[PDB]
Amino acid sequence: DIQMTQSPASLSVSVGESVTIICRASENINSNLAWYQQKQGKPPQLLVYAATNLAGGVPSRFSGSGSGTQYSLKINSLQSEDFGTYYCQHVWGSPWTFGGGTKLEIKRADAAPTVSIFPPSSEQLTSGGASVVCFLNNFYPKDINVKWKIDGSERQNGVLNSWTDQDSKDSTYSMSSTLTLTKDEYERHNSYTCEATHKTSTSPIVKS
Amino acid sequence: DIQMTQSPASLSVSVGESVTIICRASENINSNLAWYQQKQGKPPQLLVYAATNLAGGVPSRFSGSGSGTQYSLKINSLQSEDFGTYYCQHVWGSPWTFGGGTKLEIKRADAAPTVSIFPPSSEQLTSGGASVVCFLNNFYPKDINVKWKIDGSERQNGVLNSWTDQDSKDSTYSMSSTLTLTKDEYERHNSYTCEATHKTSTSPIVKSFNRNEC
Amino acid sequence: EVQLEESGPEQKKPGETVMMSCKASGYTFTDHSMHWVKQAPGKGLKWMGWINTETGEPTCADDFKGRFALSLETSSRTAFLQINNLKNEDTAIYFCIGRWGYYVYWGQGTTLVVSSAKTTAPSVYPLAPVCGDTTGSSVTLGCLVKGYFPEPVTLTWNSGSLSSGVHTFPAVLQSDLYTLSSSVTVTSSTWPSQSITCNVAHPASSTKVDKKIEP
Amino acid sequence: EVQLEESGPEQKKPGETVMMSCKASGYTFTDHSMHWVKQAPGKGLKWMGWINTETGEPTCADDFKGRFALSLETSSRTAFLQINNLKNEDTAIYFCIGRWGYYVYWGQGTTLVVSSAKTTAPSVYPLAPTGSSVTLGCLVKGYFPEPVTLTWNSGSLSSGVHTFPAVLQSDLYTLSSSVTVTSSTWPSQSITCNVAHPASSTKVDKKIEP
Amino acid sequence: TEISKKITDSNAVLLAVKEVEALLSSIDEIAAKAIGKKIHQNNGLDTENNHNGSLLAGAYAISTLIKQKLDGLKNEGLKEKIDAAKKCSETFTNKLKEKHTDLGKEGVTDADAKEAILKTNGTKTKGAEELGKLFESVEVLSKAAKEMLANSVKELTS
Amino acid sequence: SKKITDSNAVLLAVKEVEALLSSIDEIAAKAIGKKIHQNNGLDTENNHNGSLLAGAYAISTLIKQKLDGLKNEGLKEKIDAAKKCSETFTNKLKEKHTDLGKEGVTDADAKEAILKTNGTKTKGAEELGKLFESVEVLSKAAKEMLANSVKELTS
Repeated sequence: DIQMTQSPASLSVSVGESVTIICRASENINSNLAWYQQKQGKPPQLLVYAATNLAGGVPSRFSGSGSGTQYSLKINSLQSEDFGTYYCQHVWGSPWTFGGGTKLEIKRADAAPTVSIFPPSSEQLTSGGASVVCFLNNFYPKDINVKWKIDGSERQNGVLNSWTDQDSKDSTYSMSSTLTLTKDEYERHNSYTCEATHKTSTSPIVKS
Repeated sequence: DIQMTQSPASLSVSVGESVTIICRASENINSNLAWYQQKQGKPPQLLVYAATNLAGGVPSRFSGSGSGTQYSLKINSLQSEDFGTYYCQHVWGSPWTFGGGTKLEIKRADAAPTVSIFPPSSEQLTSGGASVVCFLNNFYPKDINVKWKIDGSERQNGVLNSWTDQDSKDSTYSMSSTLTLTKDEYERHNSYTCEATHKTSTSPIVKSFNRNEC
Repeated sequence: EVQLEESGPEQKKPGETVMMSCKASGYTFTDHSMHWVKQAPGKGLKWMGWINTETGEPTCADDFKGRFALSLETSSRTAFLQINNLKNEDTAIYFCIGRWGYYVYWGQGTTLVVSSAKTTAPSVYPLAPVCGDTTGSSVTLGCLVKGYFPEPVTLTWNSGSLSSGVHTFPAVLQSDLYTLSSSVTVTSSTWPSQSITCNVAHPASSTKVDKKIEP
Repeated sequence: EVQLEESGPEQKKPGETVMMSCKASGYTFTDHSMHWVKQAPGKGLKWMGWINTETGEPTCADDFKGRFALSLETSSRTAFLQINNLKNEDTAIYFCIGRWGYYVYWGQGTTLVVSSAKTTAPSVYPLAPTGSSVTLGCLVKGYFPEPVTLTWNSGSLSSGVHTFPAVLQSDLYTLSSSVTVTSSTWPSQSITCNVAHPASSTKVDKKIEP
Repeated sequence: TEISKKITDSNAVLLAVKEVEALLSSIDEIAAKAIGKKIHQNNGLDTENNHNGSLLAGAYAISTLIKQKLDGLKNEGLKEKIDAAKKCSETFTNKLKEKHTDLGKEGVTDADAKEAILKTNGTKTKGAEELGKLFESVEVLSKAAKEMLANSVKELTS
Repeated sequence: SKKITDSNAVLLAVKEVEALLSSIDEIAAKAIGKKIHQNNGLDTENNHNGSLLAGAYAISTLIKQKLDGLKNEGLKEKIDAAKKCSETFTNKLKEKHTDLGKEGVTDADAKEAILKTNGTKTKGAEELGKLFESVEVLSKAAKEMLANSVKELTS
């Protein structure tokens, strides 16, 4: 059937600038296309329908245009709340196939992560385990890479990382890295560190 | 059903002036109305359809207007080619009923009739009959009255008269009055007269021939 | 655009039956109907009925059935109006109409005359000007066609070459016979100097007559 | 406008069957259609199929009708999506959509988690600790299923917060949250961790101290 | 043959209703795709803001015809639901007439035309509200005319 | 007893296209050079038919959508004739964009584009009339497909 293609794949535009996303179908779809915005963990929200009509509760700074095979969603200026992945959808007959999505982020001044490290809790190692948590809060760009050095040596085999979404107000990110381990191995080693490399500095940020 | 009433019954309007006829339907007909012009002895000619659109070849001096139950046709500057009877028609579903019509005459200055009398043709005299015909040409207004005297005394039956419609060029009328009679009867009386009276003149025009004269 | 062509003129007598036809060509009628219209002499246009050009189902006004019958041949796009036990009041021009979009297509009409008359050729008599005063430099001349049925006769002057100055008067019926006259005006510049003739044709009686008009 | 309300979340393990519903109300769908959408974690929105709302005739994409059955009931205007022989790849949030005019109506979505895990309470651990502001934390680990409610002082302290999305492995979720506050407040004023896992009927309020 | 004609009667009602449904679908199309638009050489339709007068004249004219078709629709079984649609129709057309100050000019703004004939617009103060009820009242009629037909073709296999 | 209903589908789909076409007739014959009047419904407003022309184009694109979705081997040659007629019509309006692609489209220009009964048909009306008859040809053939099979009841 008809296949939908979006571009660009990802996009970082700062607040105030204007943006344009592209959707192109493989045939003429006679303006039977909708646009959505979707934030992490929330349902998609209809922005535009029939190519050029604003949906309920959509600000006047969003606009839709296009005809035939190519269509475009445009945000004039940009506000801290308009991050997310945008989708187009062909709405006629069947199938109503979606585009691949365009991840748009707000570009911002680069920020160093305020890093915090926490020992395994007292309640935890009465249960028999141990976990040290390293919090990396309010940074930009997103791509940060954490590892952990132990008594001189460092460790990588069994670790869990969770990242936040872009903050709606200051456009920063935060990442929790927690290393869980059998108290067999933790009790041997007195002090521990957490290692993170980010473009804000050539030397990695370190907390012990 | 939805009846269509037209107004007025007739008009007499000079060239260059304006004309408006009214068609009123008994219910709302949604501008499904046509207008026709019909000249004497010819099929009606479609002027306007769907209330406002001119038909093929119709000049821009025609227009249609109205909505709901009241509609009108207008001629903003009337040309002498526009005499006739005008009809509206409801055109949707069934029936497609017509208005009663509106007779439009073109008003014009008065013109005296040029009167001509003709003797019975010789071949018609061999027939058994005899004809003295009176031609009344290019007179306005239409209203005309004609008599026929025979050596002084009148004649009122055996007379047969016909007018033309309004001339498409100068808006005058014409009339023929014919007298096809037994031949023996034509072969008794001397002078024959065919003299009409018109608003143009007091007294009648008098045109007449004589049998054995010339 | 849609063209409608109808039967030839018809002359019947009271009691007989007549059938007329109307053939449509060009686009389809958007509402798939053909309507019939009657115009009696001196009366306006009156709507008679319509027939469905898909089903052949007729529908008529209450003024027109128990007598009038309407059919249609779909293969040829030809409507048919048949009237039985004809009466004098059936004398009229019968039109056949239909629409494409909101535009109404018409013509040309069929003329029906119900009458005790029969086909009779016309006699033609040249009406010469009276000798004596050539009053005015303009001479008017006449032609009289008399005693014919049915209409029409066609009259011209010098085979149609003389057209200006002509007044052909509408034929009037009397005792089952029509009478018609025509007048031609022309200035004594011309008559009797050159050749003017009255041409009349009556195809119903296969009559062709030319009669020159001399002093 | 048109409303569509779907079932609650579902937890199943591989092999069994789930049936989700979606009940429409308000205006009539213009083309008499209700469509289903699959959103797997990390993948985009994917059209699954549609059902005719007048006749109940199911129509699925070529990837979605070996184990998938679409059905409809008319009195209640509810569409039903059934998946049998559930696989891990079936883990997704499913949406049910339709249109009036050219406007599309959505939501609310139904999450399906296919996993061998059973309901397990969490073990909540306080994270104790330069600069006139210190950061603290909460470690919620080893629970199933989602969700877990985490607050700081009954939600009365909400500035400086970063709660992080839960992640699954070994069939149990792990979640963390961090608070930051000026050194004038702590350890001088009462803070606390409030975690709530209703599935295991667990309400735990825990206070981080030095 | 007692039903042979009643199946034919039921289907005539359906065809008349589906015609009304299609003309309403054309109002939907121009409201969603022609408002604020002009014909373009290559793109088909391009942006041209705030001259929707002639377009809304067209919407009114299509709605005149819908009202005309519904008035011609007559069936004893579905009388109540025909007249329900009819009154929705007359309510829609009367609403457009009422807002002639904003709709009866060549320069009808885009925002105001959407409030008149875009039934999905956020605001519906100038006709869009009544238009939506018209759509629903016709689909109540269509859903029922179909059941009338279905009840007759049913009578051949039981 | 379902090929009988299978060809019902194509008849109903053609009837829909026929109804959409009837709406272009309506606005052409009654909306060109008109505005909404409170008492009269429609009154005079000349030479601003661009938006009404855009609606006519949008209805025509929808028609072309419907006809492209018509698939049946029986009427396929007549469907393809209808398809081509539609595409030729739509392409004509875009060709005349200089006269119809503007707010202030004159009444004369508009009638020459979508009023198939206008004396001059230079800007689309000619192709529209052929579009109508193309669908009419298809409607008759669709009405023969069910009628010949519905004859099975008494034959």
